[PDB]
Amino acid sequence: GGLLWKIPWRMSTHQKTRQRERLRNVDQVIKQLTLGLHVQRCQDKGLTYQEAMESKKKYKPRSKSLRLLNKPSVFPKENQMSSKDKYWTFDKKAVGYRKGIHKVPKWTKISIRKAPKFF
Amino acid sequence: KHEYAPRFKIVQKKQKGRVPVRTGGSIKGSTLQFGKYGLRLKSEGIRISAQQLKEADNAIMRYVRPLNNGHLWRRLCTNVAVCIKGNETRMGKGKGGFDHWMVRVPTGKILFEINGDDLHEKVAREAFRKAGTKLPGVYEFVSLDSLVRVGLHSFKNPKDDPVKNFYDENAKKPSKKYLNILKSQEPQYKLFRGR
Amino acid sequence: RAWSGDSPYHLNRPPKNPRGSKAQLPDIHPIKWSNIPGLESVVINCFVREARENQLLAITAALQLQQITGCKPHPIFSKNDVPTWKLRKGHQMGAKVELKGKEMSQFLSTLTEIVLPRIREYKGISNQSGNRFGGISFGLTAEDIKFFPEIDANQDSWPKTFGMHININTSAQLDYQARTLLSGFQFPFFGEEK
Amino acid sequence: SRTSMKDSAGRRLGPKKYEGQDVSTGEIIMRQRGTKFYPGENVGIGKDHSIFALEPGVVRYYLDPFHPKRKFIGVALRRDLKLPSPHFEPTVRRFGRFELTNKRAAYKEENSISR
RNA sequence: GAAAGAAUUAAAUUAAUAUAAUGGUAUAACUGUGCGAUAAUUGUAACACAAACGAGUGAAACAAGUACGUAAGUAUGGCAUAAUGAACAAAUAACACUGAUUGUAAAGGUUAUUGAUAACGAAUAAAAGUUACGCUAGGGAAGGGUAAUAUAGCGAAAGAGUAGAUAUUGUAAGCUAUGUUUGCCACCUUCGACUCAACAUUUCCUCUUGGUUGUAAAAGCUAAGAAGGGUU
RNA sequence: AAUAUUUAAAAUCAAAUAUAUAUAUAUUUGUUAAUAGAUAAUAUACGGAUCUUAAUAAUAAGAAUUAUUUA
RNA sequence: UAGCCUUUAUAAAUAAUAAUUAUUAUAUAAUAUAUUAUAUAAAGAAUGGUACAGCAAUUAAUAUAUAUUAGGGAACUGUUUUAUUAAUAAUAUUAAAUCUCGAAAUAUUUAAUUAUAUAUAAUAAAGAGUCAGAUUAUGUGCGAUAAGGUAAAUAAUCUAAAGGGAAACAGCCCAGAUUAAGAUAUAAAGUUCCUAAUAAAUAAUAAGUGAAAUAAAUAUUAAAAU
RNA sequence: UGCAAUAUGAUGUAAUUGGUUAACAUUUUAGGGUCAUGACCUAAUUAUAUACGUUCAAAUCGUAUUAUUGCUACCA
Ligand SMILES: [Mg+2]
Ligand SMILES: [Mg+2]
Ligand SMILES: [Mg+2]
Ligand SMILES: [Mg+2]
Ligand SMILES: [Mg+2]
Ligand SMILES: [Mg+2]
Ligand SMILES: [Mg+2]
Ligand SMILES: [Mg+2]
Ligand SMILES: [Mg+2]
Ligand SMILES: [Mg+2]
Ligand SMILES: [Mg+2]
Ligand SMILES: [Mg+2]
Ligand SMILES: [Mg+2]
Ligand SMILES: [Mg+2]
Ligand SMILES: [Mg+2]
Ligand SMILES: [Mg+2]
Ligand SMILES: [Mg+2]
Ligand SMILES: [Mg+2]
Ligand SMILES: [Mg+2]
Ligand SMILES: [Mg+2]
Ligand SMILES: [Mg+2]
Ligand SMILES: [Mg+2]
Ligand SMILES: [Mg+2]
Ligand SMILES: [Mg+2]
Ligand SMILES: [Mg+2]
Ligand SMILES: [Mg+2]
Ligand SMILES: [Mg+2]
Ligand SMILES: [Mg+2]
Ligand SMILES: [Mg+2]
Ligand SMILES: [Mg+2]
Ligand SMILES: [Mg+2]
Ligand SMILES: [Mg+2]
Ligand SMILES: [Mg+2]
Repeated sequence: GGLLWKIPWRMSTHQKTRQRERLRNVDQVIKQLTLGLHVQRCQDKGLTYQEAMESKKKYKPRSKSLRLLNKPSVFPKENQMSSKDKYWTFDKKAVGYRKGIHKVPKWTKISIRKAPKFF
Repeated sequence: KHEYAPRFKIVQKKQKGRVPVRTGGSIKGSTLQFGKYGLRLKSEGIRISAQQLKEADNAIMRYVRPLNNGHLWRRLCTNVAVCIKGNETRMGKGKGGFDHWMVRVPTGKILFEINGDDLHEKVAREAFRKAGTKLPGVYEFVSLDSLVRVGLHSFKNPKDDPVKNFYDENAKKPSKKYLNILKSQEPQYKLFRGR
Repeated sequence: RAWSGDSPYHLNRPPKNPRGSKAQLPDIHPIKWSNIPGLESVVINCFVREARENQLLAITAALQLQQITGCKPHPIFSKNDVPTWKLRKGHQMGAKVELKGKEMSQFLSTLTEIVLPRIREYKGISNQSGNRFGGISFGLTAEDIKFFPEIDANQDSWPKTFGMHININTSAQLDYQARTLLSGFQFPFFGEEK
Repeated sequence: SRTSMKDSAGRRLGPKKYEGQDVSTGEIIMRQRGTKFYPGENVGIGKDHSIFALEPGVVRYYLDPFHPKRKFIGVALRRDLKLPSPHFEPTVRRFGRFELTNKRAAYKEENSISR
């Protein structure tokens, strides 16, 4: 390993802030996707946009992907994840069975929220 | 007697493979089942050869033998066969000759177990500590009251694991094949089989 | 033995083998009017080992079974291969006959009346013999077959005689019922039961 | 040293026609070793146990209650038809063959008999 | 209540399958039996799998004839996947297609079959070595990485040490450090002597110190600080 | 206070969220630190400077390290 | 030759790409134990046998004052028993590239619908170049769970890619250069000075540990819970 | 693919214009032999190869069946 890839094993405080922001943005995209479906269904029933937003009942999504993406167990929200899962991923060939999240290729884009329960 | 020398009729040069990382949280082999005290791994999964286990066993027996009704149970078998070529050879020319046996021990598997009518819990702790110095990992001491380890930093008590029957569960959510079998016995299908 | 349901791997698991045996055993019902121990068949097995060289001797077995039993004998051919015994597979060595009904009754009667009460050291049929669920077997030596009426009359035409195996099948559920039954047909027993 | 490099190229087995596909006559809907899938309706089987459609239609994988523990492949004659057809209902047949309206073609066919 | 029949259910593919292994098979593809010896036949073969080409695999359907079955129907070899070889030049027979002025013929053509190129897409019918006396056009089609090995240390202590594992010694196994030996990868195509040496300390001597029932003294063993000077 | 174990959110406890909604069910999150071990050859090598705070006292400094966060 | 690229065109062309509905169940209402509508839950039409999980059959391993057969000495005094050992039976516990009784996500893939039409497929006539690859991440065969090693599989980049960041950097994080300008948002990364930009909250460190390449077994000290 | 020739004891050799299982020879004994050796006498051999027609007549001729060795056609 002569070639030097000086990638540190820990993140700076600023990388952590950006990571938390990126997770929140993804959650907000999911939150907005459901909102549109609820509003569109309500308009189909006859309601208007305003009352749809103020409706007490919120129509939950029926698609498999959106239904699971709204489950905290499957896709936890940033305020729900643990600090370890925010910044550390699971690698089975590393001491501690964990490695820095920034070492995952395209970590900024890819989403890894869930780790095995005991790892 | 053949724990470190399996008696496979046909010898095979097994692949290298990878030490399993029990992501599913299985506790098979991580609970005391024969004796009063035991030893298990704390670090990540590793492979232990026959020589290391033989010599760890000798250390334990050094303390078991001077005892009344002293028994040592070996919970590990060296199933995997590893072949090693000599250092002074070019890469290639196939796989090398058999050298020894190995065993893939995950993070929290129990290796040994001790019992006796007079153990005092101190000689057992000393014996296992010494035996651990001959093995290539980090090990600790377990008793019947110790929690079952399921990860590097996570523990579990098997008693709380739920118990459930699966025959009734299948009837709750039957599969397509099972429904067909049940539907085959119906009179409108059994009486016209033609067999 | 069925698999207790405690894992998701029992749904299609074949059932376990019986406790102490690899084959299922039948039930034993109390004796009533419908089921009373009774005879059903008698089979004569004759395996002339010496036929390995002289096949022509196997024919003499069929004649001997024919003359004595009085029914057509079905021949016995080899099935296994033991070189230590010069045994070759696919050769005729003996004959067997299935006896039922009146003809079996005559055989059993003429066996106890004539052949059995002619052995000098005869004590009876061992109590240890018998399949667990009905069925009793014993054996007649080479010289005992000379006692049959159809060989005693023509000793000239019977230079060579040789033993055989007898198996009495009955409706007895267990052995001890059969032994009591066969005793009624003038059969002695000498050993100690299990 | 002597090394074993002799290994046969894999046979391109597996399903060649998936559920819902529209098939024609003779199309191979599965190439498999043995009979993992038995023939069903409007479908045949060859020497290599290859399953092939006999009539145009829609290929469906189904299980027949008459034959438990046996998967099946067939060809429903229409999209809206569920392949495990009810036992006591008239079989769905396809005439297929057309009428010869042309006068010359009709004349030729009428005057055409087996040897 | 009893006898017989039709049988049903559970288990079974571990036996058996011409032949290796794999998949399948009791509804049997396995076994027994009658007829049979027939489809182990003949001209068109669409369409698919596979696929660079050459090739390879399944096969609906039309037409002629045969075997079995009361009939429905089945049979275009073997339960399936291996059991193979292009052209060229020759050889045999059939077709009636050309017939070099015409008639024949010779010769070619279509159809069916034959022989091995195993370096198995087969360069010829036919071909081994030596060069340090060598030549031309090109490519590299000690440093670096690794540390099995080697050196050294650390943890635990079986055992010696008159007694006591730890004054000294420290089996076999464990965790490491260096890149000083033997290796491995191919990114990168001179051993010794003379002269002058510079640097490191993992210290051979000199300086200070700890331990040494195994420090009585002197000589010694082990260890810590120490690279200023010296080291045929 | 002494002694012997482990350093764990699995179980328990606390808190948050979704449903039936004053409660219950379900999901999610929360369980130690420093030092020694520590190692070679042109030259110290976090890129360098340099970074740990202090009342009397300044218009005014008090991590520029580690962990979880805010604007 | 195929694979990947290019030029010109053809309609009876959307056939391309992407996702949704499909399925099971519960609750409410309408209709004649069933159908329909609405809401909710479930990894949600069809194919599969990897991870995981397990010891079912196969291949292996361990222990029983458990039982039986046989072997052997002693006791009994030749009997049975005992001391036992191998095999089988029973119970309990384990693993495997060529084991999967259970079983994912990804994946293969189907009809209709919707959205991409300044967009895709298919087809016809003509041209190439390439067939020495490299690194990173993941799952493996060989090696020794060594190599900037070797061989393949998936994705990205370099090859052929400017710019920002990692001091310097082909392969890493961003982000793709028509030419200008420079007002505003910014990505990765940063804000004591070198150097464009900062103020805070709660705990720990006293070792300059650390501060953009984490070195292990172990020993000491101290802190929480039982 | 076609053709030709061998193949006597167990030993290695005969020999034949058919009319023979012939001896040397190997082994077992016998005899003279102080004792041997060396002689002489016996006893076993040959499927004088495989199986069949003509021949008083078959190992002496060739076919059917064989075991070995050679020369040819194909040689893409
Ligand atoms: Mg496993
Ligand atoms: Mg294959
Ligand atoms: Mg077959
Ligand atoms: Mg099989
Ligand atoms: Mg294709
Ligand atoms: Mg083709
Ligand atoms: Mg057949
Ligand atoms: Mg040629
Ligand atoms: Mg003509
Ligand atoms: Mg002419
Ligand atoms: Mg001609
Ligand atoms: Mg050549
Ligand atoms: Mg020379
Ligand atoms: Mg080097
Ligand atoms: Mg000692
Ligand atoms: Mg050692
Ligand atoms: Mg020093
Ligand atoms: Mg002194
Ligand atoms: Mg000085
Ligand atoms: Mg919890
Ligand atoms: Mg330095
Ligand atoms: Mg090309
Ligand atoms: Mg479409
Ligand atoms: Mg596999
Ligand atoms: Mg399965
Ligand atoms: Mg290449
Ligand atoms: Mg490489
Ligand atoms: Mg290039
Ligand atoms: Mg660049
Ligand atoms: Mg590109
Ligand atoms: Mg551009
Ligand atoms: Mg520092
Ligand atoms: Mg910097």
